[PDB]
Amino acid sequence: EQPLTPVTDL
Amino acid sequence: KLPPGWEKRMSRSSGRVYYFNHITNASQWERPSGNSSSG
Repeated sequence: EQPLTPVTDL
Repeated sequence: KLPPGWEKRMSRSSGRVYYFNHITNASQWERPSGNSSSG
């Protein structure tokens, strides 16, 4: 997603 | 004590924190057992 915590980056 | 070539790195630029294998190139938040579920 857009506000990126990177666990599910789409 | 956690595995060789891993570290914690920040999220959003300014938010919280991911956990990264540096020698492989693998981004997560979660522990490979060398430090466990609690310790």
